[PDB]
Amino acid sequence: GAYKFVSELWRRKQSDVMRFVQRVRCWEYRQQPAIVRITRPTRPDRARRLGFKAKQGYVVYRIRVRRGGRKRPVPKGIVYGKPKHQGITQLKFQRNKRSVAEERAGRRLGGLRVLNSYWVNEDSTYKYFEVILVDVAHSAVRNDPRINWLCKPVHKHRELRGLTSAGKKFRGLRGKGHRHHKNRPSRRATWKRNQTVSLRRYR
Amino acid sequence: VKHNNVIPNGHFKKHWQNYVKTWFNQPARKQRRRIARQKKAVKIFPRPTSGPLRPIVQCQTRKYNMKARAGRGFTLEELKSAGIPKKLAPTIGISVDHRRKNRSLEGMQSNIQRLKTYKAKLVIFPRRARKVKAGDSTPEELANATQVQGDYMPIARGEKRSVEVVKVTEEMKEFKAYGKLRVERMNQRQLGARQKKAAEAEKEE
Amino acid sequence: TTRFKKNRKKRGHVSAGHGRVGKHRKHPGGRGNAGGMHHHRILFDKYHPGYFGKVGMRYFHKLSNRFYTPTVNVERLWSMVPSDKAAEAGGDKAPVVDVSQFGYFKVLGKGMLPEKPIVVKAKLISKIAEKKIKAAGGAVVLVA
Amino acid sequence: SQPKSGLFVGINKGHVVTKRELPPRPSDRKGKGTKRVHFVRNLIREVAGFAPYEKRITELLKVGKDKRALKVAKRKLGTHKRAKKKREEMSSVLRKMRSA
Amino acid sequence: GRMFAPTRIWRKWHRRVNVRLRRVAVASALAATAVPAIVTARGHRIESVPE
RNA sequence: CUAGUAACGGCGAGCGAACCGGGAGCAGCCCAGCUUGAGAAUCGGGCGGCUGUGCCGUCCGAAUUGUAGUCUGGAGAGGCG
RNA sequence: CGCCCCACGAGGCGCCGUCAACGAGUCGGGUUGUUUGGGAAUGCAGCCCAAAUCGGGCGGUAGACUCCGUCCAAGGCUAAA
RNA sequence: CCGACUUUGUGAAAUGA
Ligand SMILES: [Mg+2]
Ligand SMILES: [Mg+2]
Ligand SMILES: [Mg+2]
Ligand SMILES: [Mg+2]
Ligand SMILES: [Mg+2]
Ligand SMILES: [Mg+2]
Ligand SMILES: [Mg+2]
Ligand SMILES: [Mg+2]
Ligand SMILES: [Mg+2]
Ligand SMILES: [Mg+2]
Ligand SMILES: [Mg+2]
Ligand SMILES: [Mg+2]
Ligand SMILES: [Mg+2]
Ligand SMILES: [Mg+2]
Ligand SMILES: [Mg+2]
Ligand SMILES: [Mg+2]
Repeated sequence: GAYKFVSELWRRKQSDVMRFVQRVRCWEYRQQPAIVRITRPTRPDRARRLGFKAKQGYVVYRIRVRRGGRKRPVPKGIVYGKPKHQGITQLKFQRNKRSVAEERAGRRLGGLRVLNSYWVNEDSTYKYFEVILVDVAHSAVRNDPRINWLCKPVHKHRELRGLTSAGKKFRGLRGKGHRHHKNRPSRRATWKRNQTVSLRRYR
Repeated sequence: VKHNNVIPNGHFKKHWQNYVKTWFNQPARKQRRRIARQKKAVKIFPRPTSGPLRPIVQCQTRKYNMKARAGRGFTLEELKSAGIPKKLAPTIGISVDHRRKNRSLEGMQSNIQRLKTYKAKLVIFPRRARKVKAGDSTPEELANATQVQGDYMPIARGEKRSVEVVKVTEEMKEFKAYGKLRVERMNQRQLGARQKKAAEAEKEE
Repeated sequence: TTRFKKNRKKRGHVSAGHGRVGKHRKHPGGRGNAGGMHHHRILFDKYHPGYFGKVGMRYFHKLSNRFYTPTVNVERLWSMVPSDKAAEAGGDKAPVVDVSQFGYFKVLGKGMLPEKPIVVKAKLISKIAEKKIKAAGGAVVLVA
Repeated sequence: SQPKSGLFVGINKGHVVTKRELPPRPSDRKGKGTKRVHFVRNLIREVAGFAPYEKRITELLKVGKDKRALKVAKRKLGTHKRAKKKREEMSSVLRKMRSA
Repeated sequence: GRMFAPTRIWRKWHRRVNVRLRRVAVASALAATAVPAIVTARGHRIESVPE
């Protein structure tokens, strides 16, 4: 039982052991390309719990993403409108950077399907997410009873559409009661359902 | 606006004509659902068409607490005390609901009574032809089973209106029920101050 | 029914019934309740006194179930008693009625009662209702 | 607990129905600390060390200023409920270090 | 161009009548047939019908 | 249906859901973890054979930074019947 | 309708009391923008703060305490309507 | 333009506690 030991070791993220081993990795990462194939998870126990396996076809990609919000890309900062949509620089994006990393890897890696992603490193400029992807064509993945669900055609570009673990968080689906009822089935499906003027036959 | 009228409140400022929902497919909905039910019945011949069994439960919510209705499944405690295993109740057409809680013997015994009646009037075909194992039923019993239709156990929604006639005792007449009703409203209002005054007796006294 | 619509009778009269001098333009008074405090003021303060302003304290997440108390006056109770169990009675024996079996919670007290004793059994009652029932000789049982 | 009063208003109001005592369920022990996980967390506590706010709380307790220790623990952790119990755990870790 | 106020599918194609008023109407439809004079006045050829 | 209601709003114009209840349909599941260590029991690819959506024999390889197996909180692991 | 007969392995049921592990820059907090009916802040997002295991989230007014009811997140799949 | 937090580590003295 090593994964529990390494789990608390990675829980104590302000201890000096993680401060060291994590700053040196931050340098190494900052010196490599944005999207890079890594042959082993750096956080094997985090990957286990999110469905990584030491089995062929599960690949791990380190995607570097930048930090900070979204500044409105207009011709100078000149927004034609009323004073209430006339701001530029304090707006925040509506997808977490974890999902942005998954959806960068989704565009780079055409043939493979994103499964999950987990935080590994960060600094003032960047965050680093290690994204578990699956090759849906190799026989070792086609013959696993537990992960066929990803080879059915309704699962193309999950991350491009909001269906992974990080996707649901920004979709508002971590939550069940009120406080989260408008986000099921989706906020736009709720909006349509609530706007339909139902005119019955014998109204 | 103009002459005395109720103040207008039409919610017709968005693009509502893009979302008008007209119901002209309503009869076809009915016919489609009917065909769906008919073919489900044909596939599940000779299981009852009502599907699996359900519990008598009370509704929530003061408005409806006094009205019984159908539930989602018998709790593990009923399924255990009826001799009907957890894993096997959905197999023999009894729902199971792991989430409910039983707080009253009355509810628990009522749902046991439904389980016992169902197990009395349930017939189960053998998994194979000649091999009749435990829980099955006799060939001559099986030969007369049909597809029971509709609600083969109706749940009476509320207790029947009986208005009987009894003595008017003087120990009944003397009871001041309005004063009673006001006194415990006092008890509820004062429960704060009374327990404060009490607790300070321990603190100081 | 188009054949009854009075516009069909205004065919041939140039103005279609909205005047020559002052015409029928689009919205000469604003869209809807506009000008409540400005020019429709006379209207809103003559025919709708009390429209403008805040009164009373907010109640977050009101559930209408918690405010639910269907009432019955005393005058209605004997209708609840079928004739044959009205006859199965004497001077001293009275029918026992549980109103909750009828869907009422409170038993208010408007109206007459006969001399006949009646034993109502309710979840709430008022002053006057019990006074009328006792004065009729019947009694009260509180339940829930 | 004991049944309702049976009268529609008042302290413990409602309808009398005979109450039943619910046998324990899993997730009634949810989070009951266990021998091995206490082992695991102990060991990595010692191997990793203390965070800087944890060390500052140790210092405020080894001086004895428990109000300030709570105050900084709150400003870090976020809520009174967690701040008080992080202070409680650092008092534990400091008594168990002065014990020898 | 268009037509003025183009017709829309959400006109009131179906109308409702009280169920008891349908029952009243069908009873008074029956009650009128039992009359040879109104069956005739409605246009049917009834001159050899026995009763 | 709740409900143009609670709410929200230069509390102005306006905006506006939810629990309860009635119906339609109803179905639950599987992983990571402590748990083969007398023994990787797992998977893939090449080649060959057949009964060909696969199965078998052999070689190479992946995998001990853990594949498979038990377990998923309603439990469960054990011992007993 | 016929030939093949299902076990010492798994499950169920009952007894036990000893175990009984449950997902981390994740929740939570501050602040900022947007969003909402969500109002001392409904969601979401950035930044900074940054966890717990007699423990965590809720009970629609911010707060401390006592009790109560409730559920167990941060991994995944799932027809019908 | 400016301050604070952040990437941001290592150790030395002088004044303040
Ligand atoms: Mg614009
Ligand atoms: Mg428009
Ligand atoms: Mg004229
Ligand atoms: Mg003319
Ligand atoms: Mg006119
Ligand atoms: Mg004109
Ligand atoms: Mg003139
Ligand atoms: Mg005019
Ligand atoms: Mg003029
Ligand atoms: Mg003016
Ligand atoms: Mg045309
Ligand atoms: Mg209404
Ligand atoms: Mg937006
Ligand atoms: Mg907000
Ligand atoms: Mg804000
Ligand atoms: Mg899904």
